[PDB]
Amino acid sequence: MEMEKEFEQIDKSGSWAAIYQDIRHEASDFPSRVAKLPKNKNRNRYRDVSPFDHSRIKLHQEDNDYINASLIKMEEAQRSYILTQGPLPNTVGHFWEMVWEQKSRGVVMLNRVMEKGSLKCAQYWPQKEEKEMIFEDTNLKLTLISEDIKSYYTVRQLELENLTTQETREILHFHYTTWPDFGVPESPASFLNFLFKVRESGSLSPEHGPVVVHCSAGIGRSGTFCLADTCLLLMDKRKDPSSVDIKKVLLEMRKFRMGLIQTADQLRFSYLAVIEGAKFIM
Ligand SMILES: c1cnc(Oc2ccc(-c3cc[nH]n3)cc2)nc1
Repeated sequence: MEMEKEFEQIDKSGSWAAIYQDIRHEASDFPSRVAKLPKNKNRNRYRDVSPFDHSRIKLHQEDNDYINASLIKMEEAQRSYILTQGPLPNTVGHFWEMVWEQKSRGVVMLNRVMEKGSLKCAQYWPQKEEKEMIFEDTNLKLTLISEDIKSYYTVRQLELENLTTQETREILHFHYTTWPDFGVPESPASFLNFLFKVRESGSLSPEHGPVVVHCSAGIGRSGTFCLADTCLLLMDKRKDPSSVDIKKVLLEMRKFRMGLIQTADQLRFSYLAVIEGAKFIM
């Protein structure tokens, strides 16, 4: 079926939970043996969110190459993404090592450091220009260059220096700061505006490594971001845009990382965002 009228049909019939459970039943199951090794327990935020072995990002290190991160490669759309968990106190150095090694330009953050009165990820970037951060385990330095605070999000320019080689690179940090503590946003308009800002920066483009996108677990809000981006790109590429099937795209993405889209409300919100974004395109 088309998207906008499939949508009304699920609203009127109140069957979003049944649609979402079908997805969960059909989703791929692949091994995640490296994630579950005992030496990697303190590298995982949640015991039930792990990268598949076949798509995990490897750190370029001979001691321990593990990080909870997955490469989502979308072949028809010609977009790739790295989805990862919010860094832990003992993995902040690994996080920036990955950014360096994978040649990423942009980092997309979809959570606040504290939500619901608990810590959802580490404070892994500097807050003041004059107070830079040094990660000694991976030999990197990170400096805040500038910061632009808007009503729904904040953009930061960062400098990442590899202290072994004295090379430097400019990283863009795109921080969506207004996703509610419970549920999903009432309108997709600010989330779509945010996506377009990321696009406009070049951070999604083939001349760079894959964007790094995270929330707390790196599957819910993160899955919403890449699912919408990919669907909109396909609607621009194809002769028949009504042939884009959001459930089929989601299942393709779940071949690369488990659990993408965590609730039926996130599924419905993803539909809404794609429907509204297609118009604005023309
Ligand atoms: C340079 C300096 N310090 C570090 O390590 C840590 C950084 C932040 C936290 C933290 C505290 C509450 N939320 N996040 C923990 C450890 N890494 C590089």
